[PDB]
Amino acid sequence: MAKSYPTVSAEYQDAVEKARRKLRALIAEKSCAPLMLRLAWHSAGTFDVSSKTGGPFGTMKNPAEQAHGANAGLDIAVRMLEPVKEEFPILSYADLYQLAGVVAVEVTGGPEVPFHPGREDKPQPPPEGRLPDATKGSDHLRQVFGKQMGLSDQDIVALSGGHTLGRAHKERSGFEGPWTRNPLVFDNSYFKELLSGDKEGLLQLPSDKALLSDPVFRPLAEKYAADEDAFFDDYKEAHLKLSELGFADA
Ligand code: HEM
Ligand SMILES: O=C1O[C@H]([C@@H](O)CO)C(O)=C1O
Ligand code: NA
Repeated sequence: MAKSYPTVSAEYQDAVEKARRKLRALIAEKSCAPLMLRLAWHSAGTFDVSSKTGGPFGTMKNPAEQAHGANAGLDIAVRMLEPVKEEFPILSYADLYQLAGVVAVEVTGGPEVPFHPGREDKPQPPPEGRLPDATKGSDHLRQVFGKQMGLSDQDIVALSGGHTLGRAHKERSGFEGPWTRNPLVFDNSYFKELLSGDKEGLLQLPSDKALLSDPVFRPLAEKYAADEDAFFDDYKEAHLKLSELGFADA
């Protein structure tokens, strides 16, 4: 669980701060914060703690990973971000993509996810099929987030709140529509729509519904719906862990 973060060079650090700034401008301009978060999440979410494979190590650069069914459309984000790597080539893709996720959350008014640089680009994309299945239930969530990634139940519910940004695209996952009425605003609305039941014009996956059906997940969703501050804190925490799965372990 413990971390021993590398001190990157002053050149590297400067590249990071300059990247963050370009990312803010880009993401706000193009209104692509949700897709950037999905990029960061899918880059990180392949981690498997038993084998020490996968995780946020730049492999989404490889068109092979971009070809996984779970990752349909991330090739747009990868292309979108390439001019940032071109201006700051010292940065690793792994850092670049995780930073873009952190910036995505910030630009939409979300909490400040700390960021520690130094991730190295690994050569080997992990095996496809580790990211969650939207049709499966609470026990699948714990398989992917817990047994694989190594995150907690609280993490599962908080991270699901990321669907407060963006929407499904038929051509990408086969689902359609947003979870909230403000897909460019990072807030706790996702839990409130969930707890409100299905309604016209808003998407809920079965993976979302599994939060209202489990004794641990449901109180957490209730708590996040009532108290955006506690949602922000727990999301900040989980997103930080997610972004550093397998990285700089002590
Ligand atoms: C149970 C876990 C999850 C499932 C089953 C799931 C599934 C999906 C699916 C099917 C889409 C549709 C993509 C499309 O068609 O455009 C989507 C989009 C998205 N996912 Fe999730 N996801 C999960 C967890 C997460 C997490 C942990 C995050 C970030 C913290 C996240 C952030 C997003 C975002 C921001 C989008 C919107 C992308 C856009 O608007 O272009 N998801 N997700
Ligand atoms: O989040 C997203 O941003 C882009 C587009 O909407 C704006 O560039 C993409 O297609 C989304 O899913
Ligand atoms: Na929202």
